[PDB]
Amino acid sequence: RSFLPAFDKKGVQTQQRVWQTERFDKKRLDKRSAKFVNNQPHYRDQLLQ
Amino acid sequence: DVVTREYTINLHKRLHGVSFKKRAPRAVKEIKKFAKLHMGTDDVRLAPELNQAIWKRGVKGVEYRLRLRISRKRNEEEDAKNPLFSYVEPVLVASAKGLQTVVVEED
Amino acid sequence: SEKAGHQTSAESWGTGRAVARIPRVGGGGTGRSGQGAFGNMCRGGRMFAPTK
Amino acid sequence: ANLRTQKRLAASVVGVGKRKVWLDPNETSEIAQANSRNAIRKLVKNGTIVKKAVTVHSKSRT
Amino acid sequence: GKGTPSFGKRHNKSHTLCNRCGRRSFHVQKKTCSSCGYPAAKTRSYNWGAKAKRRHTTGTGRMRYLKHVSRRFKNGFQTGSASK
Amino acid sequence: AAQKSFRIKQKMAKAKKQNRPLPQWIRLRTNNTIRYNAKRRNWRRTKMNI
Amino acid sequence: ARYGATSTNPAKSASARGSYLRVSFKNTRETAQAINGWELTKAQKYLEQVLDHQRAIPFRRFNSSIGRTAQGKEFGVTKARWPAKSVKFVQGLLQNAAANAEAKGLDATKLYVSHIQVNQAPKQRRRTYRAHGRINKYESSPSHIELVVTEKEE
RNA sequence: CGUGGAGGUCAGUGACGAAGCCUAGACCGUAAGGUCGGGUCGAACGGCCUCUAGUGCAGAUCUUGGUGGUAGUAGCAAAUAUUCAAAUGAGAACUUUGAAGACUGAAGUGGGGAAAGGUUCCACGUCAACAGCAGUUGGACGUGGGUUAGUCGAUCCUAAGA
RNA sequence: GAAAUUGUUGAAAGGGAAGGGCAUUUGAUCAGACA
Ligand SMILES: [Zn+2]
Repeated sequence: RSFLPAFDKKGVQTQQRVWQTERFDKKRLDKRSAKFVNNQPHYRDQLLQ
Repeated sequence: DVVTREYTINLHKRLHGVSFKKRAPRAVKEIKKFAKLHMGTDDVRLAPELNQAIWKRGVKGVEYRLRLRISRKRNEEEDAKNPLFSYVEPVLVASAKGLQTVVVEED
Repeated sequence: SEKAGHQTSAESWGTGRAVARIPRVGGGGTGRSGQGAFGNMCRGGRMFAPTK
Repeated sequence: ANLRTQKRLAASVVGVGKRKVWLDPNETSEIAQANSRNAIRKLVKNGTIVKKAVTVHSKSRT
Repeated sequence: GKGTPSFGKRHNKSHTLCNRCGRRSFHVQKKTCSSCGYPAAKTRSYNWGAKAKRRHTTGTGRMRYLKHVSRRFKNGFQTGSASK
Repeated sequence: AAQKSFRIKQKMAKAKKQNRPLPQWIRLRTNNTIRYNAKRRNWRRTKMNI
Repeated sequence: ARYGATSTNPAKSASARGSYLRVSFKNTRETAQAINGWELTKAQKYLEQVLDHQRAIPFRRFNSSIGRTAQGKEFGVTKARWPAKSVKFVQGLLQNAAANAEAKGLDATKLYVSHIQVNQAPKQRRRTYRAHGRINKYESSPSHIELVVTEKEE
């Protein structure tokens, strides 16, 4: 008996794009929220005479 | 082409001024560059019984002279670059200072 | 809508910073927090003279 | 292979710590099927897994 | 420090889950939910919190009984067996 | 904690069973515009404040 | 796929392409420009020499504050480097284009790399964390590469 | 002069290509602008007489989004330290095993717990993203398994209190 | 499937900026033919 190759040819082609869709929504959530990430009210500066 | 011979490497003039955390890790690379020009091929493998003889007294505290026997063996695999390789193993002698380089007879 | 544009709870940050003095959506943790609100030049604000 | 679980199971089986467990380097292909603790005990009795000796701390100078 | 060293001691809760609204608003020392006083018979709702009444008004949930009253009114609260 | 209550364990069970990817046959339906589980959550990124 | 401005004929050419590759665009542009116009075998020996750390890649546009070297003297420039990731990603496409040319039936003795360009790809955001509690960006610049090898005519 | 809609009219234009967009191609107007040719494109849109307005932007430390130079630059320098061989793999400074060298040195870099976390525990498969180098590894990714009480706690009692 | 911004190809210019106004040479391109 012999049949060597066995792996999925559609379940990886449907994961290689749902992964990049998840990554794209993550990136467009990062860059549409990364304007006022550094807004710190009541930030006092440790600089004086 | 398959030759094998013994050398004395003066590691004192190679590990001069080197930091104390790098004396024995430099000594490994100096033995590799020694065997890269004596029987001058790349792919030089050391022995583990050579590594633990370099490293016998810590990082700092490599001995002043080592007595090696470098064997240019022929590569048993396909090896489609430099089909020869050196193999460096120590010679257990007491007081390894005072010996010339000699060619050991193949057997 | 008479409540369009004004369903925000925003107030300006004032001077002492380096941003314009438009009312800004307070809070955190979302993309809306910090954005300029309540204006007519803003995005999400009421129009100039909302039609009655 | 990956014998990081076999060394842990051998430490728990022999009862000595993980720094005293010796797995045979020429028999990793046999050690890799030892997923049970029963197979670890079989390898211990077979001599593939050996407990290493305690490092000596002498009290002679004391 | 009153910023990063004093955020390390934040490890015991002052609000837990309420039973009437399920959100983490039930104060534990004073025993009153701050989003809809749980002990009180009436749910908290203020006319200045007109956005916060939208999140808790009628229609935000299942409306298990109330979604059928218009269908029953349209037929006139009829009872009995339907037809042949 | 290790000594939790049943009200907390009953919510941790739901948060465990809600933490899975989207089923693969959902994407084969006709007017299906649900591409990935957009309410996914793990313990590294966001805490569930219960 | 649609390629760049290629003034060749399709009967004698063979192309290769890679998109969204995570090599840096600034290094991969100099790697792709160093072999522009060369013979295929000469470029494939040259990039192997770069990886063996002889015969550096001349950096010409994106080269501010990089170090000077003695291996730029064959190109006239004084600033040059040996980008290993960029050389490996270009070498994979050179091998793929040589394979496509051999499948089309062009003779590999007169293949020269005519058109070769890189473009930027979408960036890939990731955070770095700075002093006084403020996030910045720390992102990669991926690159599309495309390549055409054609056989030399009269 | 130009824009979004409305009432008339051209029995107006259009899948034999409407609108849009590009065009150191052409024409008209002092100008606002208008017209034509070419490429792209794919479903609707104009001329004139009037009506109506959420009707013309270079600025407001303007709002939102997107992108640059700086710039392959600053840097990735605390916690003494790594080295050899083999295995696996397409690929090993970083995984695994063996050999060395060292470190925490019993107020530990050890063995448990309380808060807090919530499945991170454990196995198999995997490496697109994450692990500010890498990765064959992982507290990641995918699939599953796992927590057993008459005696341990809660439950019971009361404290300051509510 | 616009712009900022970028790659390749082609043309041109370039002694401590670049851009613009008037005029003409030179290169490209267009014009009508008075048919
Ligand atoms: Zn409540």
